Amino acid sequence: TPNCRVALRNDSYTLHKILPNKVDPLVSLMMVEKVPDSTYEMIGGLDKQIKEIKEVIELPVKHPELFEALGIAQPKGVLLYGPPGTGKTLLARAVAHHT
Amino acid sequence: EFLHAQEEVKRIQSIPLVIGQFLEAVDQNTAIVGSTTGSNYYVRILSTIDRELLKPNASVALHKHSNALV
Amino acid sequence: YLASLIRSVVALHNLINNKIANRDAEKKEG
Amino acid sequence: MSEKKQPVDEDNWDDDNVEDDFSNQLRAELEKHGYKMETS
Amino acid sequence: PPGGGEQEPPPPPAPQDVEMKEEAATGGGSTGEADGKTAAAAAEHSQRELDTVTLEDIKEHVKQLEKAVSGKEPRFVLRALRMLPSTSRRLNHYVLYKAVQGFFTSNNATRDFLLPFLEEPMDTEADLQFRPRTGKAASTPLLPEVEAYLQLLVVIFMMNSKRYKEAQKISDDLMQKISTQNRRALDLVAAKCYYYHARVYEFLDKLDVVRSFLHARLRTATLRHDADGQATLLNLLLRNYLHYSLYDQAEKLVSKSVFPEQANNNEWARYLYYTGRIKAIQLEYSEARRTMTNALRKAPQHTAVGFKQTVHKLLIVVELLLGEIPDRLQFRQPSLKRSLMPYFLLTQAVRTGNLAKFNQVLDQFGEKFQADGTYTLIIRLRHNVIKTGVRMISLSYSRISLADIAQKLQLDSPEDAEFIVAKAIRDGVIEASINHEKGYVQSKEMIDIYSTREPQLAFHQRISFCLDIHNMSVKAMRFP
Amino acid sequence: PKNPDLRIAQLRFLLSLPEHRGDAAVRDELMAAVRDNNMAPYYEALCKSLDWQIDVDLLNKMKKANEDELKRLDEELEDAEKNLGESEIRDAMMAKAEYLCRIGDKEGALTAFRKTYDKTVALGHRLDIVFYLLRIGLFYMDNDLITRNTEKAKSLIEEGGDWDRRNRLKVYQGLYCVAIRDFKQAAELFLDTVSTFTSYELMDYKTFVTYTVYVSMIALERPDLREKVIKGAEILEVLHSLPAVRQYLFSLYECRYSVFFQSLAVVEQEMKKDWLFAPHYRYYVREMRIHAYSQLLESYRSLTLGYMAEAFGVGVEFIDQELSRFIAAGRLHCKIDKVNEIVETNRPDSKNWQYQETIKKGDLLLNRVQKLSRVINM
Amino acid sequence: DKKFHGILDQGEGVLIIFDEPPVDKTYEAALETIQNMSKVVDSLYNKAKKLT
Ligand SMILES: Nc1ncnc2c1ncn2[C@@H]1O[C@H](COP(=O)(O)OP(=O)(O)O)[C@@H](O)[C@H]1O
Repeated sequence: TPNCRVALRNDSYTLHKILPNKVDPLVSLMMVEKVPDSTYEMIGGLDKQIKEIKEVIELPVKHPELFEALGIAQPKGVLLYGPPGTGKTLLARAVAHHT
Repeated sequence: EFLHAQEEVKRIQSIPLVIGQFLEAVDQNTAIVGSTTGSNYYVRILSTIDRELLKPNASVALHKHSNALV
Repeated sequence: YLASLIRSVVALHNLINNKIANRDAEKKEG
Repeated sequence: MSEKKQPVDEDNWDDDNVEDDFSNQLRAELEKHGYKMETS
Repeated sequence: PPGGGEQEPPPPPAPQDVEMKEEAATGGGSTGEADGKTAAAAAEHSQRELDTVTLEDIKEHVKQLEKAVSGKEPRFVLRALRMLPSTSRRLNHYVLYKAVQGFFTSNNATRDFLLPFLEEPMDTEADLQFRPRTGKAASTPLLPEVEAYLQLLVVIFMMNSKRYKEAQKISDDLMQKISTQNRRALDLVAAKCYYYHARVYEFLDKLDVVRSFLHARLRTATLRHDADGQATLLNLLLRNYLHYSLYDQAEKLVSKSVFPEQANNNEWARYLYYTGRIKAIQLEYSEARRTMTNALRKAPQHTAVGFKQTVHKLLIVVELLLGEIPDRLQFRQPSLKRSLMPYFLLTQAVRTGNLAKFNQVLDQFGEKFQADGTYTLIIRLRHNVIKTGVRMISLSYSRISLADIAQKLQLDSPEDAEFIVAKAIRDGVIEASINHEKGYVQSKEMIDIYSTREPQLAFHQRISFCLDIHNMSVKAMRFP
Repeated sequence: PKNPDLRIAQLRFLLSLPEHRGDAAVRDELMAAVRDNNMAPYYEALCKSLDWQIDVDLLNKMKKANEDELKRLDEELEDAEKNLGESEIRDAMMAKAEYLCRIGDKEGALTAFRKTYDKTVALGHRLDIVFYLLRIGLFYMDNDLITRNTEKAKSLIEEGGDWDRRNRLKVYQGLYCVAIRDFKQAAELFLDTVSTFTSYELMDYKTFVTYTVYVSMIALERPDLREKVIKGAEILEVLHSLPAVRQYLFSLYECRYSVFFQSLAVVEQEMKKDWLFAPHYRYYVREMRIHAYSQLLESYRSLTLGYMAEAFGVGVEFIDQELSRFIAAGRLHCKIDKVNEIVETNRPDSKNWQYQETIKKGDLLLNRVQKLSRVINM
Repeated sequence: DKKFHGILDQGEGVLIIFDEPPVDKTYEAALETIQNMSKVVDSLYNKAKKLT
């Protein structure tokens, strides 16, 4: 594969053996930042915002055909707002986790 | 006879000895270390070391010229 | 008496470790 | 297989030991105590 | 004819389906690989013959209208079975008699027609030198005649069929029995027909001139072959010698035939039981219980095992005679539970100290014990009841009057209440003294049994035993 | 639902086993059997009942309503997959299979619970499914299936704290270790009685107090009863409403030995008619008698046997035959004399009795491995 | 209450006092191994008895 380690002899620099799988750089990126991995089961009292955020994100992945039946462009961007400490990060982390 | 050859193998554990650090192992009895000269190596091991004293991030001895696990 | 009791169980676990390598190769290899 | 040449033809153990002791001895030993007070 | 012609026509061919695959594969193998090259110590045809006894035990039940087995006999008996080019027509003859059942009607063998079904080893160049065929070509009709046993003017048809097999049995005993396993594979055919040779005779006939013939059968056994001829000819020697009073028990002590050293895991298992009762019936208690236990844990995994309903009863008869008792209903079954309740109520009386509690059992279930044939050992438990009780009382009470123990054991007499205690000390149950002038029996309190040698004797039996099973785990491991 | 479901299993015990008491129990269960859509668990109970000859329309009005809830599941499973949530077919009947767990037997439950086990990525629904599998495995006494999911329960609690799923769980082994005759575990699983909540199965907290005190007087000696259940304000005030059990516990503690047997006769009678102690009620008192005997007997050495009649329990010969069978049982370390009318004690060391239990287990494990090595390798 | 250990006499009130830490470490800490090893032979059924 491209971007994969190998072993290598040193007298002639002949390829020796595949050395496994090191890391994706995207995997290391989130490993640095350490977002608090969440789920719907730790959401306290936001039932209507969960129904809003599914319509824009959850539906145009599992059912992309369902907008062609209505013939509109599928949405792309979501703005979340409110005072801090009310669950903006965990709700966005939940939706990406469950689909 | 096996106990006589058991102790004979440690003549490679002589005095000009350099220091690496354990990183991982591909399989049984072959590992991957990183020397303190910056370059990493894919090395063979020596059989008599208890394998279950390895990898938190272990300090290891390496051979001078051949640069294998010691 | 405890230490000899352990000696019988350990080699019995070794006995199944040869019955795992006897029956599971005669159909595979032949 | 299963030949057997025929020449002729917890939940269980602790209570069996308890069945052995009071097998015929004071099963409903409840009301003799009401009668042992005036006697003894 | 509609109730016939839809329920009767599938019983011929679907047994013909499975009988072209089980004994035709045995006839295809055990003529060419028992008379042929070899069937070694690791053979398959014996276990294949073990597969063709058990399946036909519960296969046939009906009197065979529509010739579904009554037409198998005019099929399976017109067999030369000499070599492959003369049996290539016989491989058609496995199918040529199928339309004889179907297009026409055969001869329905209903209790009369077995006489023209036995005289065939002359017909079309049949032989008896190929007794891996003919001993099986005896047993392929000799089993289903006697499997149902049907006991209504049939016995002579079973007899003359055995007589032709007895003619094969004399050619077995005399003529070329070496390295073809002519004795070995027919020692089973000897052994398996003996149980059909017996339940005829245990039903209506005698028993004892076969025994001298069995001595003549034991004569040539271990005299040409020392494998499965020493084994099955001695349980079948014992099987009514125990039930008879003939000498036959101190003979089997000094007999060399005790060890055949291998007897195929199921006849060896009961072998230690028939001689396990011999030591039980002639008062050898402590030696018997280890060959009773060893006769239990070598038996296979069947459920309707009515002889195992007897060994679990008998194994702790002799342990009531020795004092030890396990939980007998530890593997209690829907078929074991009814076979334990009179006998489990017996050992309820043994763990107690009451005396005529034994009498309250032996009148309630005195008839049941004679059905199982065990009463003569039951009658002597009163020696073991009273030694259980005198150990029970002496350990509880320290200084008890001898004129109190008799009233608790309902002995009705203090004047021999001294005397059991005399035989309790003569046997060695309790140690301490009796003030015969006063009347109390004092007992000394026990002392430091921990600092005595005797718990090492609880160890040394088991130190050496546990090193053996570690050695047996080594000796049985490295077969690869 | 499975929340009122344990009282059914008590009333099935209340139906069959008291043989004369089988009239009001077959009425008030049928008051709940042929309502709330129960179909399966009472056919053989009806066989243990009377005829009840016309139950056919009584079944047909209910198996229809069983199908009605089952067909609206059959009308849900295509509208949930068209515009999907988090697999809302399964997610609907992950709450409606517990209905089908109550209504049908375990098979509709077990194929739907192991379905929806792989749905939820968080244990907060998974570990609540496991509590359902534990509870039906008590009804059908699935003693081999509870051993699987209890470890599968406990393997979930370590991530997170889950104390409403741990302290809830401790009651289940606490009822299971008292279902089996394992009392030193049952008092240890009932150690808290603080976080133990007003649950569904012991709907009175005070009935839970009776169960945790009846096992506590067996498992532990008296350096610990004199600190834990005499000084706990959480345990004193809840039996402060109980006249009997307060007296039943304290009579052993206050050394009021004569009135100890009086209330013990009440409890042992009550323990017979109670469910889940009736397998072992005759095991209880014979351990509580020998616990009561040795406490008095290990204070003195030269006690006469007729002192125990008027101060411990009446009947001199009743004391005589009862102590005679317990020294002969190999316990209760003393040695009764007869014709000078005195009971002498001894003190044996903690070697031989500690040696005696070792030779039991050494025979038993050697019984296990000798029998094993014969079965394997032919 | 085991805060003190001894014996009391009833005839004349004689308190025979004795003491020994008997042994606890040697046997019961070797006894629990046996029931650990019993569960190992039980777990041998899940890779041998089911398997071969
Ligand atoms: N509605 C909520 N339910 C549960 N936890 C919440 C909620 N809102 C905030 N939290 C807590 O807040 C933390 C997440 O911070 P968050 O509120 O997402 O920051 P932001 O201000 O970006 O929304 C989590 O640790 C979580 O425990």
